Amino acid sequence: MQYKLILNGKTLKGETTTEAVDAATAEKVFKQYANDNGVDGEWTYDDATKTFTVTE
Repeated sequence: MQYKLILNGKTLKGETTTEAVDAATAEKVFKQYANDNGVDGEWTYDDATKTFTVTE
């Protein structure tokens, strides 16, 4: 139920950790992380790893 947020890019790197009931809940807030951190990259979603990460 725990998901991790990783931020990469050229000069933009960051790591995050959050806990929720499900990814559906984390997904909405997670997207805010990128938006909150004007991050523009590629997003991936794994059901087995229920983890969200953004790579530019």
